[PDB]
Amino acid sequence: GRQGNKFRVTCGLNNASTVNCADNTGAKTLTIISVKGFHGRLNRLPRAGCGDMVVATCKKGKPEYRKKMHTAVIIRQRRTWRRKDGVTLYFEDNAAVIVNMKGEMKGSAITGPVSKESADLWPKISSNAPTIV
Amino acid sequence: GRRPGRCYRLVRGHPYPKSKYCRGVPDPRIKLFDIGNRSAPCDDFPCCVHIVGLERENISSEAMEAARISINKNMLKYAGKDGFHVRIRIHPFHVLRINKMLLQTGMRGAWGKSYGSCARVKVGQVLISGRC
Amino acid sequence: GIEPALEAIARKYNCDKMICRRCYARLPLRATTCRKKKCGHSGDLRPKKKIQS
Amino acid sequence: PRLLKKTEHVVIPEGVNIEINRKNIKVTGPRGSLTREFQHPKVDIYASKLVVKKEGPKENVVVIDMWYGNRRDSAVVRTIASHIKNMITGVTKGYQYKMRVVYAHFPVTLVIADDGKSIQVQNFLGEKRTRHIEMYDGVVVKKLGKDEICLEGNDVEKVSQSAANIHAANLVRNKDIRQFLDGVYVSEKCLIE
RNA sequence: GACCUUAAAGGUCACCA
RNA sequence: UGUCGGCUCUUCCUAUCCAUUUCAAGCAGAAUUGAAAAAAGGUAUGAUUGUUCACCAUUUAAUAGGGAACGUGAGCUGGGUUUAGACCGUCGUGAGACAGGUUAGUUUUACCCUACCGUUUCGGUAGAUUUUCAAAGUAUUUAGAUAGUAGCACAACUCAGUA
RNA sequence: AAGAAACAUAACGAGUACCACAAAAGGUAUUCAUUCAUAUUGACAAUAGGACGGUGGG
Repeated sequence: GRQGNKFRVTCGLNNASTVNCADNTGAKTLTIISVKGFHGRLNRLPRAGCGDMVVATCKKGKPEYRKKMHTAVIIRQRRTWRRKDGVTLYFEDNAAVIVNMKGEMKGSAITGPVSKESADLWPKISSNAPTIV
Repeated sequence: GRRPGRCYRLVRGHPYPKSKYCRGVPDPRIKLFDIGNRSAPCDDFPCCVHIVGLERENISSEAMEAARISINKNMLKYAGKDGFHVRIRIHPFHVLRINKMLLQTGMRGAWGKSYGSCARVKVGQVLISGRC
Repeated sequence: GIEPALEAIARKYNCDKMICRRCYARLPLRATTCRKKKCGHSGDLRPKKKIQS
Repeated sequence: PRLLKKTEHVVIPEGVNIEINRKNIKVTGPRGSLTREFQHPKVDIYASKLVVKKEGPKENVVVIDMWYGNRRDSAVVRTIASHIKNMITGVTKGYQYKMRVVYAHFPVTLVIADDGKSIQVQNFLGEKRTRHIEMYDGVVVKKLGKDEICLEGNDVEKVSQSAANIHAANLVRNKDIRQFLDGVYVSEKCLIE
């Protein structure tokens, strides 16, 4: 469901990295299991940056979301990444929103800023984002 | 579970028929040796062809049975039932032996058990003959 | 939308050939031997299967 | 078995002049010239006058002769004779190969250069890539009617290969060739005159 | 598999590496 | 002749999993299936187990199978196995036994030759004599028998909701 | 060590026994031989024509 390409965004989120859920779906935190499109290497852990659709499990939330495997998109990250126009930028916390394969967000609202890279990749996230940074 | 045909191809050892000294022999596969019109008078069929073995080797009872069925199906289709008479001229009078090993087993202290039957043929010996 | 006249020249170039059962290679209509060397110049060939509907 | 003498001959018509220099035949006719080299180390090519008809008169012929030689070698005598016969035919009544374009849905537009030494096949099965297909020297393409072309020339090997190059450049790939009957096919091969 | 016993069935052994 | 596995690293085989080129189908398209050329390049992350093996959850174009003293301990580790302590079960009158289970148990030496990787010192190639030439020494600019070899893969737009 | 004749050789095919390997099977590949038929006053290959009537039974 993603539209277009994404430039180089350094991936600061690993396997077993706990992020927050900015949705209103009753899931609090997710831990990344593996990253869609990740090209494997020996002893390398899967890596995710902004706008990267990951496969994550919810270890904290309401019972219909806990102890299950969902699909999310990283909207912000604490790792410092550089834009193509010489802008160096980083957020306050790692957050994600639950989307399906077709790319529509399960929730209805997003809390906090949403990075441009994830907003342009997924048109559904940008519509429900408060601000795009 | 049957051993490869190359294990018991060469003619080795004295003939070892089934008798009061050799017990527990499985029944040979082939039972019918004359097929076709076995009662046809000597003048109906003037022709004669042979299968002549050019090797000194063991021929298992299974190979003779497979050949007997192969000729039977082909000849019934072609010449009909009452137009041919094929007689197999090798019998499985020789009994092969197998030393099955189960490492908790004896290494070499054992003499083989009965395994099957085969016909020790030689060079220039007619195997199967038929008249039509 | 292809006239039958053009069908004949197209099918002959594409369909009316024999196939070696061992080479797998394309052979002419009247051939009697697998032309390619890898298949051992085999002698059993089958016509290319005609399309049907 | 080995043949003591295998021979063949080609009848030279009037408007044809042939000169030979060490298995190198040059044939000149009303339509031009044609030079070919036959580098077989066991054939003797020489022009003579021979009576080839049952009751006919003498006529100028080219005799291709190979003496004692096995059946693998002996096959080349008629091969060379056919080549020389084709060369004579080309310079008198040149060859032409009428190819036709076959399409199901996507029309194919042929763009031929002004002089005729190149073609251009466009929109073959909707493909954006445009095929060029260069032509051999002495072969000229032209458009006869609709979806039909013809290659003119004096050497059959040049005309035939150029025609096959056009067809070989428009092959359907990864699709059922029994259903997607597309491309340019040689309808027939004939002489101009 | 080996030994024993019953009218196929059991019972003991199957170890050092 | 240090006896399992794992970790690290290199190379080799093709009976090829992917990528490249082709042929066949009971190949309409898509997805597939059988086969040929081809071994230059790739072939992953984790839960349980000392495990090889296996079974699950993912991801990927693919997550192929194997050799090299069952590659590799003066390369590591010591989880297992395999001394000496101890416990249980069965067997034995007893000392004791157990391809029955559990727990604790010292991992030595390269400074030698070669190999490999880098790094110095000394030696040096035979047939030209147009003094506008020939040769030796020092120095620079070049030269290139041979040896190695490097780029791969994927995704998005358009083609096109077209064939 | 020179000459002679052949079946090989368009392939890492062949090349000093023991000895350091290869099988069944397949080939309108090639050489020789045997058996049968047509071989001419006209076979096979090829070009040209006929290929039929009741009979919707050469």
